[PDB]
Amino acid sequence: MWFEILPGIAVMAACLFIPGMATAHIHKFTNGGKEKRVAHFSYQWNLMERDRCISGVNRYHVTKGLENID
Amino acid sequence: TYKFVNMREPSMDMKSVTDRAAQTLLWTELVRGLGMTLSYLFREPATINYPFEKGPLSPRFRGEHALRRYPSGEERCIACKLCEAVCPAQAITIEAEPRADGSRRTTRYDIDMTKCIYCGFCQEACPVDAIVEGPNFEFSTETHEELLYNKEKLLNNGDKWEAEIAANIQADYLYR
Amino acid sequence: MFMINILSLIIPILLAVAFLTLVERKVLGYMQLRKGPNVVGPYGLLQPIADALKLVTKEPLRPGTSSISMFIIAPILGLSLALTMWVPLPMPYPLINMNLGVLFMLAMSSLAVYSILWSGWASNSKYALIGALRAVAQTISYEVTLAIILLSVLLMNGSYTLSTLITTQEHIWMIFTSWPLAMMWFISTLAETNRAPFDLTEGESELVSGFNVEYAAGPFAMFFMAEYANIIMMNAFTAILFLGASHDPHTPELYTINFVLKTLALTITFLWIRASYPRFRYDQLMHLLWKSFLPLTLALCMWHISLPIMTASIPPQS
Amino acid sequence: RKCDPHIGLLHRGTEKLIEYKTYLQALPYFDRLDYVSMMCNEQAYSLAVEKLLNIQPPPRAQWIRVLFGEITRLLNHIMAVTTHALDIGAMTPFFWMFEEREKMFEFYERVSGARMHAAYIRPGGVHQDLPLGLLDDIYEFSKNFSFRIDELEEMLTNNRIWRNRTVDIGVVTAEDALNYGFSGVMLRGSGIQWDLRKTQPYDVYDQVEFDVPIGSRGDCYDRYLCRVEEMRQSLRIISQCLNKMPPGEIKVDDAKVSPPKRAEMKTSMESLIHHFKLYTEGYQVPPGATYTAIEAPK
Amino acid sequence: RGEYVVAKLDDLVNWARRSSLWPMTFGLACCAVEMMHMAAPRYDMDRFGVVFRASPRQSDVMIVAGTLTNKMAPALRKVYDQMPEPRYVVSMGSCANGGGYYHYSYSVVRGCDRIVPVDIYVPGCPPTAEALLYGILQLQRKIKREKRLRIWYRR
Amino acid sequence: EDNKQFFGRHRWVIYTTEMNGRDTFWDVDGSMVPPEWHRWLHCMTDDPPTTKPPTARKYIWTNHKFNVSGTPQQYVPYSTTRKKIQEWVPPSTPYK
Amino acid sequence: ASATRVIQLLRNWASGRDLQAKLQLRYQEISKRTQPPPKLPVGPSHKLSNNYYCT
Ligand SMILES: COC1=C(OC)C(=O)C(C/C=C(\C)CC/C=C(\C)CC/C=C(/C)CC/C=C(/C)CC/C=C(\C)CC/C=C(\C)CC/C=C(\C)CC/C=C(\C)CC/C=C(\C)CCC=C(C)C)=C(C)C1=O
Ligand code: SF4
Ligand code: SF4
Ligand code: SF4
Repeated sequence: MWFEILPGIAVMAACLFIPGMATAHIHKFTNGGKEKRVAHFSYQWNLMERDRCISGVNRYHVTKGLENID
Repeated sequence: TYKFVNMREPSMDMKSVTDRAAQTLLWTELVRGLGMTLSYLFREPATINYPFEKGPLSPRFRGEHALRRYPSGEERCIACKLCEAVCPAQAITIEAEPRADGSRRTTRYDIDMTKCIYCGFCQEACPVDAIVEGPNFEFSTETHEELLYNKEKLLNNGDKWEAEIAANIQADYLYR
Repeated sequence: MFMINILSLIIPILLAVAFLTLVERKVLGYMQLRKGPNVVGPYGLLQPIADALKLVTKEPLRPGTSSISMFIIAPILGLSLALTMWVPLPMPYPLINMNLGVLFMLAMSSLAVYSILWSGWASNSKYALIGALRAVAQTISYEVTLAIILLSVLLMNGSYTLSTLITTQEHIWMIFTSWPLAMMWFISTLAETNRAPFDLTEGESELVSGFNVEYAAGPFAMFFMAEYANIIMMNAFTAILFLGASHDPHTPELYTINFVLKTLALTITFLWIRASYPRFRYDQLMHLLWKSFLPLTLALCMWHISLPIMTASIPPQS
Repeated sequence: RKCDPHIGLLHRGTEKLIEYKTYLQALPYFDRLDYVSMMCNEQAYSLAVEKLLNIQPPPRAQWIRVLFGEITRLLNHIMAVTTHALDIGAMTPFFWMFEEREKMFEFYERVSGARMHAAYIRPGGVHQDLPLGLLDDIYEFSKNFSFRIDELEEMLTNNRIWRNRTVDIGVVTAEDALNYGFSGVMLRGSGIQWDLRKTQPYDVYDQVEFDVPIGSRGDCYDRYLCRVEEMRQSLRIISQCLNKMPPGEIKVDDAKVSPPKRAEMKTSMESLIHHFKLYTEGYQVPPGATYTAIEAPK
Repeated sequence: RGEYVVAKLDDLVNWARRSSLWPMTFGLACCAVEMMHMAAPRYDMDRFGVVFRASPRQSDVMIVAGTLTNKMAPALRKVYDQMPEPRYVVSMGSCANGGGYYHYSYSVVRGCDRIVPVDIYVPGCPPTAEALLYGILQLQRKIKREKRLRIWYRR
Repeated sequence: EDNKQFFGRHRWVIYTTEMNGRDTFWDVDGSMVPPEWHRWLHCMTDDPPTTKPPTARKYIWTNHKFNVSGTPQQYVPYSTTRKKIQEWVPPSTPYK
Repeated sequence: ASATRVIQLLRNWASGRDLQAKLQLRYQEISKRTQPPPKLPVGPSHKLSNNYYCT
């Protein structure tokens, strides 16, 4: 009956779920938890580049709060 | 008595034209077609699980041929050649000869199952119900020669499907 | 961590089309009261693998009148174009955050038709050239409506970035503001991918072939997997563009689950219409777009240029 | 510009092979001419042989003929429309109504023995009487067939794609159809009110009431509608045949034309001799020429 | 072991072959009507993996359904020679097997065998749609007992 | 059998794992049905052989054989009649 | 293998008619396949007298 159709969907739905989960988790994993910063314009990229220089370890996502200055 | 199948003229009032226009833009008969395909999706499929669920037949079914024998054991065919004479495709070849004991039967009774049309005329013509078409229809083979049955293979069929052919003619002899 | 990301997209994509061929027959059969494949594995869960493995072990052969080079590259064109097109799709966070993602998918999708006639022309067959010439004017005429429909809808976006659709239809589904354009968008997607109110590209009834004329195990598999992948996306693109979903920035899995469900529902509808309508004749499918879709297309365009201005609802460019 | 239909790709020598066989032996050939009109084909040949023999079948045999003749008209019409939908492109109504065709195939097998080539209708009546309880199944199947017809026609009759694929296509005139030798639906589909079931009634077709669906435009769409309406009209003819089936024998009570009953063939001298001669030589028919015709489902 | 490895590999290929047969319909005569009933939902040929596919370049088995007339005999050979050839031929009905009813005609070849090699023979006139399903099932068994790799390993 | 199922699936057979020295665990055949049960299974009658066994006679086989095509047990057609012309036997005597 | 009422309402509404009344599958209304033996009648000429073939 029609419920026999569902296994056809399930093995596809899980397969289609992987790219959404993999990309979301890889970005978080490769950027220290926070989402990958998006730079649609040069001003966003300028913040990112200044983040890379400021962090010292040349990592844009590695962020320094108030404790960097004193 | 005749009926005009397509002589419907649509109305020109403001209501009817809008419905046709609504049908045109907002595809409705297409949705009605879609809506009914959904109805058949939820229904009960009619597929039968072959070969676990074989199809329904009738006692009159015509399949693989077989020569039957009397309850005593002696064959029913007395070589009258009625089946050979009435075979529309001439698939029957018969050769007879006086047997050692007297009453004589065929020495060659070959049925060409690749020339047979399975019309059943042989089983009607037979005055002793010797040649019959059994219920089997699953005797497909890999080689053409295996189809060309002779007396021995047909007699084997009679000794194999007898438990079924006996019941079929038992249920159908009164109709004939 | 990018090769892992790419291979976390290519393998799920090819497996999605892989079992879409099973949910095709198992849905097509049930809609025509059949049962579909349920022999190879439980409920047919292994039939496409049996299909695929055969289609990479049965003798391939180039036609005697073929053009070898163009005959071979056309499957390359079809498959690579289909895969590369999924790239900017914004499943929570898109794999490649293109600034002009919409224009990108339009450009490459307009390229997936070079495969169909390069295959047709190189095959040097009468049915091949007919099917090739049927398809090209089919797609490009359906492409004019494809471009304008996208533009009219995206005028409320303020940009061509695919990620912004998540923000645009945050509270209200986009279809509730552009449903007239949604209908022709769905029809055009049925037409660019050559499903079967306009499957004349294959034209099996009148042209026996045309998607893959003499194409064999390998190349036939490509030209199939290159168009069934387009089936899944062109509904994923429809899902992302019209039927938005809630996206919590902390738990993207809810959006991916919702996004997948909309693609699955849309894909079923692609299979659903496929077994509920006859075949459009060539002049009809061209007449439908050049004479009925386009006049409504331009009119609703002019509406959507003016609409934000009259209501003072110009979306933010950024 | 021109359509030259090269035929002869299946020119089996039927007309020459018939000469070498007897009249009974030539019966299965007509089942194998039109793969779908089985009893209708045998009915035409049976009428021709009976007309030469100046012999009529018993009333029960005639009613079974028209009953299975109309069932056959359902069979051809079911495939004619569905394969027309297949070639057009609509593949779904193919499978629904070919489930019913299997249901009618059971009736063919339950009466004659074979599912397609019944070899049932024979000169002088029919081979043997209906198996007990067949009429009930015929009534059960016909009860729901009205719905199944509505299932077919609802998805195509009003379907914009379907009409555009058939409306104003293959239009023929009235006199053009008459001169070209067109018959059956093609005259009916283009205004010509002609149907052998009413103008020249054969068997007991003068007792059943039905309506012939005359078409108006004459294009593909009108004829397809005529086919569907002819499908519905056969149900009334089926209904009348089921409700008015008379008692009696199923073959002409004359051993020199129809074979005697098996009970008598094993009991009496004359039956055995007639059975022997009828199945070896056959029934000699008076020297003459005839041209019978029936409203075949095509 | 090398023989064991070739044994499993052969089974994998043979499973992929028998589980996907795509007939190229040569519908000729009343034998074709019964075959379509096999495609009808009563028997559902599709459910066995076997689904009808045109374009003999994309088909595996021929199902000769009907009489083979001498006029079209070149067509049968040509469409047989164009199949990517892991390929098999199924003959349906007495006419296709050896001529059947028209065995003695002037324009019917006495069997489709004289034009093409023939795998499993399906007898009948017509063979019921269930009988053909048994025939296709027999071909699947025949494909199962193919030792192509074992022979290659022992060449 | 299950009468609630629609006519066609109300009866079914689960084939045996082994018959006549041929494993059929994954190799079930449609001809593996004995004739007595073949009648009931095909809906040709409603009387299972347990309730109504067919009449027993000597010539009826005691072991059903499936399709023996392919296996080295096939049926090879051959002439069932003797010779017709008797060749003259030459005399072995050295003559003269 | 008669389905749940939820499907029946959906199945009926999607088609637009009561499908449970007339169904495409024969459940039990069919005639039993084991019918009592019949008694066929005889033809009009089955007479012991005044039935000469010349007439
Ligand atoms: C008219 O209308 C019509 C249609 O519709 C409108 C139709 O639909 C159809 C179609 C017909 C039907 C649906 C009917 C039924 C028919 C079928 C179902 C046919 C089935 C066909 C198939 C092709 C089967 C598909 C099924 C499956 C299961 C496919 C499964 C897929 C696979 C096995 C492959 C999956 C992918 C894999 C394994 C990828 C692996 C990748 C890797 C390992 C990585 C590769 C990459 C790298 C390593 C990158 C790194 C390398 C580098 C950098 C190299 C660098 C090199 C240098 C030199 C520099 C027809 C005919 C039609 O008529
Ligand atoms: S059923 Fe076959 S063997 Fe018997 S008479 Fe007809 S053609 Fe000849
Ligand atoms: S009809 Fe019967 S008895 Fe006469 S030859 Fe044929 S098998 Fe023998
Ligand atoms: S064998 Fe019989 S059914 Fe098949 S094509 Fe020949 S005459 Fe027709």
